[PDB]
Amino acid sequence: GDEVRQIAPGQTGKIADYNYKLPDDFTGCVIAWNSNNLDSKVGGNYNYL
Amino acid sequence: RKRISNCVADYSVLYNSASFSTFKCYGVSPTKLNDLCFTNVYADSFVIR
Repeated sequence: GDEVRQIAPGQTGKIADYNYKLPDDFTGCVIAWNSNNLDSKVGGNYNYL
Repeated sequence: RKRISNCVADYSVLYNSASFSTFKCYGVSPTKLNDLCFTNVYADSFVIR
């Protein structure tokens, strides 16, 4: 969740720099929603790297 | 208000443990901070709601 802000042009962080970088000339839309009731389990979900 | 001086600011270390809810640079771009150095730095530290 705290990394959603990093999915934007001009941003830095472990995601903006290492896993998903956007162009500074980007045309399009960034859509995000929580998945706390799907992508998480008890004992935690360790399938997202 | 802590004075920070005489050091190397990588901020890559923070990635392994810290996860910020907000990050915001006024003045300078978040991606230029590796390519920059500062005249003086003060860290104003406090807890809010």
